[PDB]
Amino acid sequence: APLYPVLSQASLYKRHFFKNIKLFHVVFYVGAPCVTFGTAAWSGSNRNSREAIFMVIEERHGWDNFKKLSSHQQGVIMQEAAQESLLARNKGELHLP
Amino acid sequence: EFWQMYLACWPYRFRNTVVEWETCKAKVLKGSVDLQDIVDLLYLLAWAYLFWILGE
Amino acid sequence: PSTSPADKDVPMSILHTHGLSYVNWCMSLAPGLLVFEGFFRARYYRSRVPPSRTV
Amino acid sequence: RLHERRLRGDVIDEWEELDYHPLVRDDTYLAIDFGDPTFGRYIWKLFPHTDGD
Amino acid sequence: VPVANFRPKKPWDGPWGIQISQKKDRPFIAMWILFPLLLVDHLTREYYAYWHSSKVPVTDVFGDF
Amino acid sequence: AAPAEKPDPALDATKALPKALEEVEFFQSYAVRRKTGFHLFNRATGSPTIVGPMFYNLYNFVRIGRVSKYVCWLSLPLVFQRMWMKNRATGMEYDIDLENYAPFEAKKNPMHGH
Amino acid sequence: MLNSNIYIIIYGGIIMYSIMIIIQMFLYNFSNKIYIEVEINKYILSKNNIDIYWIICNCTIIIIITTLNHIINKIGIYNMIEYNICYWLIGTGLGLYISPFIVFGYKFFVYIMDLNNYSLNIYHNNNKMNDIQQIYNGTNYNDTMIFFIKDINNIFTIYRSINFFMNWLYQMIYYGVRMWLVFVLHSFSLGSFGELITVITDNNLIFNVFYIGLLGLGFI
Amino acid sequence: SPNEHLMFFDFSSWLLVDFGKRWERWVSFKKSFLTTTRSPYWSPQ
Amino acid sequence: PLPNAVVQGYTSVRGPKRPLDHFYGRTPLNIDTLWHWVKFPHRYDNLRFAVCFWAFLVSAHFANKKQR
Amino acid sequence: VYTNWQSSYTRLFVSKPWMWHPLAWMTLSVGIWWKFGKESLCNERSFYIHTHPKWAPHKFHTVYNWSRDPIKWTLAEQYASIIRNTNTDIEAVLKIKLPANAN
Amino acid sequence: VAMCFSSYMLAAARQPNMSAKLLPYCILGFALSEALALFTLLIALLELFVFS
Amino acid sequence: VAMCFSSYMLAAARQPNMSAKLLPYCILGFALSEALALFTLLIALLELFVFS
Amino acid sequence: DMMKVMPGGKAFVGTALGLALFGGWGVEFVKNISVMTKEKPPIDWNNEKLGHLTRS
Amino acid sequence: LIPVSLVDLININIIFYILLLYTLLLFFIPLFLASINYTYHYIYKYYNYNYNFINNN
Ligand SMILES: CCCCCCCCCCCCO[C@@H]1O[C@H](CO)[C@@H](O[C@H]2O[C@H](CO)[C@@H](O)[C@H](O)[C@H]2O)[C@H](O)[C@H]1O
Ligand SMILES: CCCCCCCCCCCCO[C@@H]1O[C@H](CO)[C@@H](O[C@H]2O[C@H](CO)[C@@H](O)[C@H](O)[C@H]2O)[C@H](O)[C@H]1O
Ligand SMILES: COCCOCCOCCOc1ccc(C(C)(C)CC(C)(C)C)cc1
Ligand SMILES: COCCOCCOCCOc1ccc(C(C)(C)CC(C)(C)C)cc1
Ligand SMILES: COCCOCCOCCOc1ccc(C(C)(C)CC(C)(C)C)cc1
Repeated sequence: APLYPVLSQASLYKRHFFKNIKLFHVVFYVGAPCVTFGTAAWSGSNRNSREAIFMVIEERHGWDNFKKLSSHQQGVIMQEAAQESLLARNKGELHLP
Repeated sequence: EFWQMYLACWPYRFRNTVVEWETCKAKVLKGSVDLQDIVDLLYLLAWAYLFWILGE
Repeated sequence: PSTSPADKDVPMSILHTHGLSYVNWCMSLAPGLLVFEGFFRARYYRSRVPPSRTV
Repeated sequence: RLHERRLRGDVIDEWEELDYHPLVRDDTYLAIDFGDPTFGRYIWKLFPHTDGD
Repeated sequence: VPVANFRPKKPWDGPWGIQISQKKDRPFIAMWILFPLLLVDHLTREYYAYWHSSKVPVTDVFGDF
Repeated sequence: AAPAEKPDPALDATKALPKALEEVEFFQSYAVRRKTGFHLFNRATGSPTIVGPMFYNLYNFVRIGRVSKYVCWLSLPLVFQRMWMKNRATGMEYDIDLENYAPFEAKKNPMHGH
Repeated sequence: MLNSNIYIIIYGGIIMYSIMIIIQMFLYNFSNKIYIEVEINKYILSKNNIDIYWIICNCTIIIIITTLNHIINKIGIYNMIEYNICYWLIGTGLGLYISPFIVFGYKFFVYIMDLNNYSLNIYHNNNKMNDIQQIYNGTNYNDTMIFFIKDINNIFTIYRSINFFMNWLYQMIYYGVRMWLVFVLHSFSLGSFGELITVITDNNLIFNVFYIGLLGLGFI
Repeated sequence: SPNEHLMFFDFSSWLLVDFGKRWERWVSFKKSFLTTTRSPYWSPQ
Repeated sequence: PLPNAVVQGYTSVRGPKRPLDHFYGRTPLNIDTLWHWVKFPHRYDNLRFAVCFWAFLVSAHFANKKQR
Repeated sequence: VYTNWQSSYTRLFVSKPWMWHPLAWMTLSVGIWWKFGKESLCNERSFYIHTHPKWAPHKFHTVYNWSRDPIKWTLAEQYASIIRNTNTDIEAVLKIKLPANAN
Repeated sequence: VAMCFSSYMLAAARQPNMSAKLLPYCILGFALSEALALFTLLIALLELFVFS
Repeated sequence: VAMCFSSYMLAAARQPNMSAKLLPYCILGFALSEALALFTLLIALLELFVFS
Repeated sequence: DMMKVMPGGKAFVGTALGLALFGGWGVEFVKNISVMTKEKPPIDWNNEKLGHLTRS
Repeated sequence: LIPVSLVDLININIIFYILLLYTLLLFFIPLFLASINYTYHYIYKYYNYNYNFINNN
């Protein structure tokens, strides 16, 4: 005659899935997508290339004219700016200050 | 060996396109759609969105 | 007051990414995760031996 | 009475199982309230035959 | 006659052990909801300033402006 | 003042290095490989390389992984993207007027500040 | 308007990045507890051991967690947080600095306020004139016409009381700055070497190959 | 870039707070609380 | 480098660890036991081929019409 | 059996100095910011130092764009909103002639 | 820096059993001796990438 | 750099059986001593090919 | 001086009293040691003319 | 370099980081204390009072 709110076997079976995690089971399984689509590899490259691209654009052509042009010519000019930044002809081809 | 099997598998695929389509229609109307079916349909929609971008 | 300018809204595409070098990818420590996930999984699931019969 | 359920194959929670040991449950809860999870020299003093074991 | 040093439970005896387990495993449950939310918060994010930006996102906390 | 404490064996250090060698031996045990399908390019002298014979261990652990072996490779196309874009940029033709007016990260540009 | 004094606060990604640091503490479950127990029982014996022990455990495990997220979970703040001086001075050093003052603050405060009544410490103080000098004159030393200069005396005696609590602050600051410099300079140097090597290989595409190996170099 | 890895550009916005207005509203709230409670001068409040 | 207490995980006494529950009569449910319920997609692969073709084609049609 | 662990966070906090440590940490950090970083960095009179290349290198991911001046135009928009909410006259300030503390 | 590890080597060659108790003092001897080199390296890097 | 290999030499010359357990320390010390020279080299190469 | 060494927090009381009374002037003195040798301008003494205004 | 900056010494963003971290730590302390030791089980099992009786004869 248990006087407490007995918890079902299936409820325990489900809670065991949540509390039987290990440290590596969190670290690696969540770090692989994070490291791949994070500030190191993909998102970082994207979001830090954008800064140089739009700096070059606003210096050479202008942001208003760039917005007025078409998406295709916009992407072309962005690609040229990306090439100029990746090249870094003024830094001796080195991404350092 | 793969080339021969790749060719020979084309009739199976073209035959089972309609079969899989009919079962998917039956599963949606009947509502008898399960987790594995949902996962396969999500994979399908991901690939379809990719090829939509590619077609654009 | 609160604002949401259009300057932050810019075009995005993976084609415009400069990318990474081989050295930067090696320094990204993804290959270490690649190895050590399997290492720690193996250690954990190999510490617990089951019963057996010696033949 | 608790071990009967374990023999049927039912999984018992650690704290549900501790509730069926009420006198140890109380002292264990007070050790948690104090916040000292260390142990062993208390055993080696109350039972000196265990010292070094 | 009953056995000594025994009594019925009272409100100040605190929750049961199963209830303490249900309290413990709530962070472990919210983990599954928050780590994907962390990854989505990082992936669906946009920078706030650029070389061309004439404005910067402002957030009036108390509506004083 | 004069407590006369006996030596405690738990404070000694006679298990850390043995345990580390046990972990390393468990690591190297997964480097055991069969003779069939074995090939390793030696150096020009004929002596083995360093990194060469310790790739099978790493990839045998990659075999045992579950998610990283299907995710961590998606950052590798980005390397070839850079390899291609760099070569495009090494010889890109540009306007002289725009290069003289807006050089990228050049020094002594008053529009930047210095 | 005149009364409006406006202040700008720079706010970024804090909430979701700080939640997972505490949520990971259930997974780590204080693995450093045994080491810190050993060290605390080596260095001190009192009833208030558990307090300082728990404090150090929290600080150290937070350091470890942040370091591992800085090595593995590379997003946003987790990369900068170990390369930043504010974290190394206030998020690790300040807690360890104030921990003994929070555990044994009563005794240290009483000690300091007794050292403001500066006096010479005698071992086996069976002297009577020492007591009369300490009560009547306040100190063993000659306090004649120091009230003439009391204004400086107060603060100087205060420093004289905390001089033996000041090297702790100095060592904390020194080792925090050391860790910051170590992380920053080693990361910068390694990245610089990487960039120079990539420049050499991009200018010589016969070498722009995975020359050590895809996993070998990364694992090393 | 290495400095790009030693950089934190994960900001979201700028929270602007008129501390003068906030101090004024704090004082007004204190006055309103003391008037509603009708508290005397000798109160700890 | 580190003491034996830190290596073995205890200063004086090794504490007993409660073993893992098994739930007799059913499969284990862990983060690593999920392929038992969710295999790789295998049911709608041919439909995937067909739908990818149709998606590409319809997208190309509407894109060309928009551009023209 | 009664426990502050499950029935009173206040008495739990009071009975454990190692719970007071984070609160004192928070208070000290906020006091440090209030004393040093508030007026020197966050105030509008002291916010332009974030454009400095020596004391705030690449706070905007680049060198600061002075031709654009986002700080200037943001704050000008905010002051304009303040002026419109208060219905203050712009040109009333120009009619003032302050005296000098002669002698 | 290398003096420390040379000392640890020869000390363990005199007594292998003590190699575990001296190894803390070996690591302790490295990071400190290495630190000053880093501080010497700081100024030269503080000298260029901030000053014009 | 050579002080580490010299130390390993004399250590094995006093105890050959311990040669296997000290070789990891030997490689570790060579790299650390070599790294400081390598760090010093970065300034010299950074001083020329970028600065005008 | 003889109340400082008394028990009952009288050391803290004496030290804090010495601070509140004389140590503030001592802090000001220490700040002014590197001010005495420095060139300072003449004091712009207030003309005590600005501020008067009839009541209404 | 970027981290060599007086702005990054009293960074309010990191101060908010620390604030949120230790508020959550304070909230979750009573769950960190919920680990069980088996010392009172031992004391119950092994504590045996003297059960012999007195017999003058
Ligand atoms: C026993 C060895 C003795 C020799 C010691 C050699 C010094 C080793 C220093 C190790 C510490 C360096 O710290 C490490 O720096 C690298 C390089 O930026 C960072 O790496 C990060 O920045 C680089 C720089 O481009 C990116 O390419 C990369 O994708 C990213 O992960 C790591 O995230 C950080 O963990
Ligand atoms: C080597 C040069 C000198 C530096 C020496 C110090 C290096 C320290 C860094 C390595 C730290 C490894 O930290 C390691 O953490 C794990 C947790 O996973 C601890 O693990 C410990 O606790 C767990 C549970 O909490 C027990 O089950 C286990 O039996 C026990 O080993 C290890 O005892 C500790 O050694
Ligand atoms: C030289 O070592 C390099 C490997 O370092 C990898 C860093 O990994 C981060 C933490 O990884 C883990 C994960 C789990 C664990 C265990 C399994 C021991 C956790 C435990 C104690 C909870 C069982 C240990 C380390
Ligand atoms: C958590 O820390 C443990 C990590 O330990 C990693 C040690 O790394 C070295 C392993 O790499 C090797 C080296 C050599 C070898 C084998 C090549 C021993 C030599 C052999 C197989 C020819 C005898 C295998 C793997
Ligand atoms: C890729 O995977 C993402 C989603 O994963 C879902 C995994 O779901 C498996 C759920 O496990 C079960 C299975 C059966 C059951 C029941 C209650 C139906 C079993 C029963 C009736 C035998 C008690 C409960 C949980």
